[PDB]
Amino acid sequence: SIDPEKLRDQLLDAFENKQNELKSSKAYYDAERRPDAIGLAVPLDMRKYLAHVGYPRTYVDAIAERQELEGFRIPSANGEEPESGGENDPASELWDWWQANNLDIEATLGHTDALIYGTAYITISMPDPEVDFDVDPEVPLIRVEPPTALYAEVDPRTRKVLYAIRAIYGADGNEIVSATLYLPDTTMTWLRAEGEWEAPTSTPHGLEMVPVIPISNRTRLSDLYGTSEISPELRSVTDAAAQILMNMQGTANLMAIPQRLIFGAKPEELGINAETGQRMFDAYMARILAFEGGEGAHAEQFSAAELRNFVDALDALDRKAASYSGLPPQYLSSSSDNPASAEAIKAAESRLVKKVERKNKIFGGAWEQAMRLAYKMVKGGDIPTEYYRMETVWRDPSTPTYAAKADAAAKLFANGAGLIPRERGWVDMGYTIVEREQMRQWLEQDQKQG
Amino acid sequence: SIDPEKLRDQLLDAFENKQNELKSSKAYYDAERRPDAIGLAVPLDMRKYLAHVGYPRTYVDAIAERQELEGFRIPSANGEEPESGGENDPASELWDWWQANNLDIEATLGHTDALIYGTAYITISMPDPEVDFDVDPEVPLIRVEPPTALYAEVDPRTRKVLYAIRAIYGADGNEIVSATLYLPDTTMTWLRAEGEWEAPTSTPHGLEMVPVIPISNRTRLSDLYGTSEISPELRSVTDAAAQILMNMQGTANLMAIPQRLIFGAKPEELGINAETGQRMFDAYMARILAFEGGEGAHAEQFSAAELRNFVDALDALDRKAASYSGLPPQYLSSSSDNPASAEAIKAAESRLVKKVERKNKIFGGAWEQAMRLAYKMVKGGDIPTEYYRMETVWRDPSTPTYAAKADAAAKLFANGAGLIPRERGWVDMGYTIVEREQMRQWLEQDQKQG
Repeated sequence: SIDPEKLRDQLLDAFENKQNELKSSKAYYDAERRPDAIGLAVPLDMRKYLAHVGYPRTYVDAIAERQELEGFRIPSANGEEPESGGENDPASELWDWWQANNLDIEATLGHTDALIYGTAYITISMPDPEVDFDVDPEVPLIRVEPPTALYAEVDPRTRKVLYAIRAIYGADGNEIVSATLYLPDTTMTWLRAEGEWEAPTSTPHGLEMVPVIPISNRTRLSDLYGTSEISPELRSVTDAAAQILMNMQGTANLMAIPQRLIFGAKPEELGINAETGQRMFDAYMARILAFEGGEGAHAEQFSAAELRNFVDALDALDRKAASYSGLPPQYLSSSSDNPASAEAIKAAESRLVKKVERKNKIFGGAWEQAMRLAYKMVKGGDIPTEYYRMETVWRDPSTPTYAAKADAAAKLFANGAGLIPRERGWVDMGYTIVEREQMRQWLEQDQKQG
Repeated sequence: SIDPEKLRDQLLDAFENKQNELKSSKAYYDAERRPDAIGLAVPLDMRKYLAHVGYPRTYVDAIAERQELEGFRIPSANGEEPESGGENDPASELWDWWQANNLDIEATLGHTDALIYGTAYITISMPDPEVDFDVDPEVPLIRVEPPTALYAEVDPRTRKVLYAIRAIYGADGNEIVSATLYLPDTTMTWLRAEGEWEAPTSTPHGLEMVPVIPISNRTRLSDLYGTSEISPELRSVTDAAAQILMNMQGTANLMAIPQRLIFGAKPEELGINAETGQRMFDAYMARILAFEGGEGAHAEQFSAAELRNFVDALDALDRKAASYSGLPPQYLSSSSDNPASAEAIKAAESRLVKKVERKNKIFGGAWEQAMRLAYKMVKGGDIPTEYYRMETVWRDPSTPTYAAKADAAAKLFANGAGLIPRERGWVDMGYTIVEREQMRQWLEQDQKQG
């Protein structure tokens, strides 16, 4: 119905309006100047010496470091045969496209934008040799694109995308040097700045749906568009701690030392120079100053401020930042304690592990959906019914304690007489789908040795 | 389209514009003087005694020295799919070029500058023996160059380099000795023979793409181009700690001792030499001074400054430097504990280890491109479709704890009756791609000898 020329112009307006929200979350992950971070006690000329607090970056890194996809799996046809070669396992096609795109860089990279901004988009397409030279022509060209360069409109009635715009600025400026529109029928692209456009380079595609899938950091039902992981709790302790670091630093300049005073001595009796208000005197160690009586003069001093009075509040905000984030206490350094044993580690990181397992559960939904669109685009025919029941398989988020699992798996398997089959011991040791498959071949070769 | 003789001068202007930014990040790693590091309480003449803080250098080195590439892995042709054929293969040719170029030396330098500045560049060509180089003429000349010497302009639409300029300076006089331009179908080079350029020498190439690959430190997708590893968190803590060290040192020179005063005594009564304002007295141990003074005459003193008032702020900033960097608390000397089990090491290193594993895939994604362009440079034909699916294999960045792995891999293998094939036990023990092949030969000799 609506003209693509008019859809482009309204979607670029909506995309530009979103950039007023995203600049807020960016300014916590990159420590840009926040008015609320400036410590109030330091005088106006010293306020150029900003302090910065790394809690938001530390929290988003400590999630995104743990997330890694290790395969897909799909229910087999009747007869239950789990894998095959020559005539391939259908899940190994999806992993071939994952490797051929380098999504093992781009997805784990784009998951940080999904945590920072609350959303990021997966774009599905076929390659064409007019644009690029270093992709396999048989493989669907899948990319991840951030909300600072793509926008999509979602129908709250049915949760699908209606249409989306991908809009890219040039030369570190604000010239919108290209824009692309996605529709259920088609996509169009323009190749110069706004008010100066080329003709729309355009193509059809075979889907009933827009080839843009949102990865979204949704935490509940409601929450339809996803929400930033850097929560108001973690923002408010980051801003609070930055003020304490500025006031402590300001105190270390003006006031972490006594101020010495003399009362009753006349400036001309001390020999103060009239033009400058100063008297120089030699100040090597053990000199004794001797003064005239000054009509009952005496010396006294203002106290130093004790900097511990700020540090014993900084250690309280390092208990809050740990408590809100659920990181291990040694990540914030909230105390001088470290896990002594494998069970002490699994205890200490239990919050961060269950946080990451829930992020793997949520972001896995976007990746299986993007793989269904990629199959439906490449293979052209309607989707085989088992692809509606596929699973993403992810690495165990916990720290890789090897020896504690090695003696456990050896006790369970007991040289083949034990409780579990061989390949169960391999997945309990945490070997990936591609490593387990490779070990079936080395094991078959070892069964020929003597 | 554009004249190369004019394109050179446009890119040399853009390169010297970039050099104005890079020196900001360099000043923190080289520990050069910064205005923000100068502690404000120190008197103007005494401010020459700069204190330099090593957190940025400690962080960037602790990341860069944990990385090491150990081979390239390419998926083998279907139906017989080993790690190697006992013969020349895709993994071995790319590793032979890696060794023949000494990239196992020079990539560790390139990864340091890629962390300091946020980028470096990998360049590819065939060697020209007319230059009298000491290199094997059969291998491609693959070599890395820093952003202080090579600059490349990049396409926002598909992220490829359009063109790049390399410029070489003779001395701190900032005169260019040579410039080199890389274009999609040729290189070109000029020498500044006497104040001005000689006529250029071109060299064409068979690639559709510029033979310069940016190895860049992209932490997030909304970084369209790579950013410095020395984050604003670490800059602001490095400068904060330098001000405390300056003020503490000036306090030790001026106030770590009390200042001694006498009031109500005439200078001429004490016998001050009026020409110099001073009086020597014998200051040997236990002698008692006696004064006539009775005009309310008394001794008194200003206190010392407590130097620990600053040290109590130094260790607070060291806990922030540890918290923002994610190094083991040992590296900032900040813990009272020190880990003493192989499990407690895996606990304390965990946030450094998974930060290095994040860099390994981000930099690995650039090294595979340099190897695909090098293959197309040497073999001339378009690349075999398996090379789009290659993986860089990196040595594990954790502290190695050999005995705790030998106790585990031996129990899993159980003299061949156990859970895993022999070569998996070698991969888990951490023997590299090259060491595993050498062991297959020793194992055959041991098996033949009996």
